[PDB]
Amino acid sequence: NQALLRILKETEFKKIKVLGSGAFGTVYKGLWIPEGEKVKIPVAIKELREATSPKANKEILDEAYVMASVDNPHVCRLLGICLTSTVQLIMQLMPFGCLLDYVREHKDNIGSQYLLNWCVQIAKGMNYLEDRRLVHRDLAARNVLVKTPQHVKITDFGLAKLVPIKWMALESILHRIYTHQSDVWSYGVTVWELMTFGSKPYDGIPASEISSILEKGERLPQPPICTIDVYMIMRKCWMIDADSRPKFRELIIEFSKMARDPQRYLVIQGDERMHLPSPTDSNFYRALMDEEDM
Ligand SMILES: Cc1cc2cc(n1)-c1cnn(C)c1OCCC[C@@H](C)CN1/C(=N/C2=O)Nc2ccc(CN3CCN(C)CC3)cc21
Repeated sequence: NQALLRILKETEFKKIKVLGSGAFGTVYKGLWIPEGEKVKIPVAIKELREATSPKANKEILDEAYVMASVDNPHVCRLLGICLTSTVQLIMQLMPFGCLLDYVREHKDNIGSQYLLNWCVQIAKGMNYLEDRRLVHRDLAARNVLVKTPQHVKITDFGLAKLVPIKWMALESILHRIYTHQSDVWSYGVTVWELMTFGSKPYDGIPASEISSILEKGERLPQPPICTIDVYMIMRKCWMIDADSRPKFRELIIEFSKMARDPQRYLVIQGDERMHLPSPTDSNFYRALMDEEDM
C-alpha cells in the first residue's frame, strides 16, 4: 500500500533546471542520489508553490499514497515525495516533454497513424482512471507526457484538494460536478488540441463567458484534418447530458478501429511521407527508454 510511495530526504535529490510550472506547482529536472551510491539518476520534481502545514501534509500523503498506486502504462505514477516547507513530489522524467508542445513543434511531420494511436493510448489511461474510480479533473494536451513518440502517458492527477474552464464539462463550470463523464468532455477537448496541432480552444473567448456559449449550443469547430467520423465522436463528448457522452472503453475501441486504417479518417497533407517507426526503430526506443509491458 505505502510500499509504492518513497519518502525522500532533501539531501538525496537536487533540482537543477526549471522545465515548466502549473497552477499549484513548478516542475524541475532533478537528480536522485541514493545513499552510499555514486550514481545520479534523472527525475522529475514538482515543488508546490504554496507552503503547507504539518497537518496539511497528512492530507497530501493521503492522495500521494493513491497517486503512487496507479499501475498503468499510459498513466504516470507518482514515485516519491519529500515533505519540505513546500512539498516536493518525485516522479519519472520525460525528456520529450508534453504532447501539446510536441504537436506544435512537429506539426509538419505528424501523420495520421501517430495521432490516432495517441488517442487510443490517452483513452486507455483514462479508462484506467475510471476503472480506478479516480476522476482526473485536469485532462488537457498540456498534461499528457511523451515518453517516446510512440508512447504517451497522462500526468498531473491530484488537484481537487487544491480552473481550466475551457476544458471542463458544462456541469463542472455550473455545479463543480466532476465525474468520469466530465473527464470525457475534457478528453474530447484534448483530442481537439491534438487534431488542430496545438491550437488554443475558444481562442479569444473569455473563460468567464464559455459556460454561456456552451449553453447556446456552440462547440469547438471541426479541425481541418478531421473527417466527420472523428468530429462526430468529439461532438458526442460535449453533449450536455453527461450520460450521453461516450465512455472511455468505447472511445478506446473506436479509435482503435480508426488506427487500423488511419488515412481514411484523418486527411493530412503529405500523410504518405510519414509512417510509424519500423519494428527495428520501435525496439530501439523500447530497449533504451521504454521497457515496460505496453
Ligand atoms: C511524471 C512527470 C514528468 C514531467 C512532468 C510532470 N510529470 C508534470 C506533473 N504535473 N504537471 C503539470 C506536469 O507537467 C509540467 C508541465 C510542462 C512539462 C511537460 C515540463 N517538461 C517535462 N516534464 C516532465 O518531465 N519534460 C520536459 C522536457 C522539455 C521541456 C521544454 N524545455 C524545457 C526548458 N524550457 C526552456 C522550455 C523548453 C519541458 C518538459
